[PDB]
Amino acid sequence: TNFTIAGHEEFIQTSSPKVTIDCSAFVCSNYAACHDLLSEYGTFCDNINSILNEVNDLLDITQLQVANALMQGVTLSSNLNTNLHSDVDNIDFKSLLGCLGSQCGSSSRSPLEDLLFNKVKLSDVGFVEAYNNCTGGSEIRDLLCVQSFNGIKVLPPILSETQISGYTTAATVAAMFPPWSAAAGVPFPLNVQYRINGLGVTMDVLNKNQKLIANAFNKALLSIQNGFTATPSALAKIQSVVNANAQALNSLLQQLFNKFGAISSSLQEILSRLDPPEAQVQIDRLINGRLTALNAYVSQQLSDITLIKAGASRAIEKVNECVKSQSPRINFCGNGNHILSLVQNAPYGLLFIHFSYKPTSFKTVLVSPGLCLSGDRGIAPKQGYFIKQNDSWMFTGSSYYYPEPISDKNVVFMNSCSVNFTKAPFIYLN
Amino acid sequence: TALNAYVSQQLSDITLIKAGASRAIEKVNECVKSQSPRINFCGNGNHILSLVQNAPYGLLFIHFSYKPTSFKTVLVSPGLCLSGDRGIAPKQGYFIKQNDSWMFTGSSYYYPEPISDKNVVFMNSCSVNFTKAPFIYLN
Amino acid sequence: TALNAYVSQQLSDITLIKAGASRAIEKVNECVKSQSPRINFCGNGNHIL
Amino acid sequence: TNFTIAGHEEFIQTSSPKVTIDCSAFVCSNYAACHDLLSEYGTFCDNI
Amino acid sequence: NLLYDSNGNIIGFKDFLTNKTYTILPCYSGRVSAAFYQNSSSPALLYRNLKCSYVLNNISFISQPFYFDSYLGCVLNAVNLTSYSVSSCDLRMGSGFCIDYALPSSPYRFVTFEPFNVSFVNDSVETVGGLFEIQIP
Ligand SMILES: *[C@@H]1O[C@H](CO)[C@@H](O)[C@H](O)[C@H]1NC(C)=O
Ligand SMILES: *[C@@H]1O[C@H](CO)[C@@H](O)[C@H](O)[C@H]1NC(C)=O
Ligand SMILES: *[C@@H]1O[C@H](CO)[C@@H](O)[C@H](O)[C@H]1NC(C)=O
Ligand SMILES: *[C@@H]1O[C@H](CO)[C@@H](O)[C@H](O)[C@H]1NC(C)=O
Ligand SMILES: *[C@@H]1O[C@H](CO)[C@@H](O)[C@H](O)[C@H]1NC(C)=O
Repeated sequence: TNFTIAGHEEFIQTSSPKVTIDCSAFVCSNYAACHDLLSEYGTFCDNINSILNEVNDLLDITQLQVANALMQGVTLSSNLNTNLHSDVDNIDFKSLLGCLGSQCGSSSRSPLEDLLFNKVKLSDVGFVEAYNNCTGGSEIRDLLCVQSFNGIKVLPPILSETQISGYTTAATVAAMFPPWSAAAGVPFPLNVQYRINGLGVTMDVLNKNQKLIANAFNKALLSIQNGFTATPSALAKIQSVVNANAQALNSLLQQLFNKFGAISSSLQEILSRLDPPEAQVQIDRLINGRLTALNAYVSQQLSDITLIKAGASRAIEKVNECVKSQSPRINFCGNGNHILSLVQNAPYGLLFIHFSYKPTSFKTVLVSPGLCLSGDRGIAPKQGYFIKQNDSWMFTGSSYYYPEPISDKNVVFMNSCSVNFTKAPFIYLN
Repeated sequence: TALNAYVSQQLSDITLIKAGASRAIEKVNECVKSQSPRINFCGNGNHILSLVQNAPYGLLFIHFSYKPTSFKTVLVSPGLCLSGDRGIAPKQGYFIKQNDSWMFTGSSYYYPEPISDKNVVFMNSCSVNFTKAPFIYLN
Repeated sequence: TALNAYVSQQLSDITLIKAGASRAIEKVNECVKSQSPRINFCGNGNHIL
Repeated sequence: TNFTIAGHEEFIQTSSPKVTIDCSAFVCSNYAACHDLLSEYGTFCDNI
Repeated sequence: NLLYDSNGNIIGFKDFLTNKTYTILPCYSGRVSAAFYQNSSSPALLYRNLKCSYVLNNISFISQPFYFDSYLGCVLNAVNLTSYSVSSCDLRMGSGFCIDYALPSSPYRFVTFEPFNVSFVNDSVETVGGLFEIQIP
């Protein structure tokens, strides 16, 4: 009988930090005698750097595919000026828009995206600022100093955060002003009513409660923005990516302190207490041990990008089948009743905002799946039921109770009187 | 040790091929042998047909699209409300005003045609964001 | 060395199981609990339910 | 002109048996001298 | 007399002859990323996370007349032309930056990478007379 509009979040990982490791400086950083024994494994170290290159190339291709899907066939006006109006149909979309155009600075993220990057330190800009504060200054206690000097460094991606944040903004303003390149016409106030009607709600109620729908979207976005001052499932998955990458780099760094059966772990101590003839047996145990740890990291990193690339394919589909064009698929974008979906930038992935149709009240009525008329004819409802009000047959929707007269625009005709249809030789339509 | 490293790369390489081959099977069953209502799936927006050909170590797809050539600006309306608090909205098109009369045009080609029952939808409410036109009753 | 070969093999087969399970979830939501307009997805073209 | 209804079946794998391996049960069963040579490798078994 | 961390590395000591305390820090050992064209004569160098006035004074002694600070580090043999944007590059250096070597100062350049854009239309977003203005093919 009554209905409201709900909303929920969703995070899909589409990126991963790019790590570049060189086996030359990892095992034979500066010692000359180390290179004489590593030359026999020359092909072994060449393959390690070769696999790490093709892994980072896959993250570069997937990053361009996401940016291409966000602005695939989008048309905006040259006089848009998304800094004065910022509203449509009395709906506040200011928290989802940053700055569009070259008339701004280096930061153009929306207010909602600022709540996600202020809680993640090791972001795209975090690694750049961290590595800068090692070759100069004081209080060098960060762990990234040692990893960078030993041959473990993280490279920035091709597209920056500002560029990707500017692509999600263009996709949001697309379905707000003409020519509405994100909905093929059907403006935003009308696009919502068309999809709610598809669930089984008559349009006589939607045109009378336009203020209730407008205030529902404003309340839903306000609860999502205020929900970040807590521990939700969205922030838990984002922080799990930057924490799993730190543990993998610190575990590989501790491999330089192991002995693997040798007398010590430092190559300077071995080359200072043993003669050259009996020193190759101790260095060979360190080379054969450190190279094994590299293969364990390369094989694990390759098995991890496959799950990220597979998950990135689902994010591209939701941009094309849930954001830029609503698909007739059911139980794909959200959970049953689905209306719209919006995309925002997130650290190492994207954030989705799904809106749903949630009823509040209910009532019990008697319905019929179809009645046979006089003349061996029959009728069947179309997304609805047949009710009996005041000794007369009416029509109501499957998602909203509103009796309407039976017509030919919402009833499927049939030329056969079934045995399990209620008889009613009083209703005339033709 | 070199053989263990080579066989480990084969398990990771074929895993990516299985993901790519799964999309090719779905594309054959939904783009060439059948037309599915999925926008931005078989092509870049306006997709019409699709053909498949044999290629070394994979398949080759041929996608046909719909590319406009010229454009023309025109004032359109998202819908109008008739007399008696009744409403009417277009489907896959817009409403245009030509020679002091309301007509219908497509959303992908400019061709004015008279309004009919098979080109619009019928409602029972008169929203405040539409335009009034009592001169048209069944035109 | 034998344990590394077993662990590295599990990281490769877990992706095939997780990828196949994602197709099962998509089939329940589009072929069992709902009738999707997709053709040649739930059956051989003449699929009913 | 005439028709009938046919039935088919298919199987899609979803889960896999869970396997767990111990640190001091596969390399060194119960011998203390064996554990001394394993401690110098660091956290090699902990990463497994 | 020695200071260690949790990982087991020495990060300080104390001298027993002068009663002074110090702090040991790891010395720089990095790697240079250079981009080279097809038939050029010298590639463009880029020291990541290394500000200028430190490479040409402490680790490098080669006379380099062209050098400037960038968002990624000190770039050698290049010109600052970040205002120019190009949607196609084969030398990608970082977060939205390209070189875009020009056919023959320094021949190499340093521009911004903008691969995707939007199609603008000269229309009005505000309604006039209750109607909307769009383009129909
Ligand atoms: C639905 O709920 C709203 C909010 O409480 C209320 O204003 C409205 O009267 C309700 N409508 C019906 C039909 O109960
Ligand atoms: C609909 O009309 C009201 C009344 O002035 C106005 O405030 C609102 O902006 C209009 N909506 C659109 C989408 O034009
Ligand atoms: C169709 O086949 C069934 C089974 O033999 C038979 O009972 C039925 O009469 C047939 N119908 C027609 C129209 O041939
Ligand atoms: C350092 O301090 C200790 C204790 O105060 C003192 O005994 C010693 O003589 C000092 N060393 C020098 C070189 O003065
Ligand atoms: C490079 O040029 C841009 C714009 O021309 C300017 O903002 C920037 O400060 C310049 N950088 C240097 C190091 O001169």
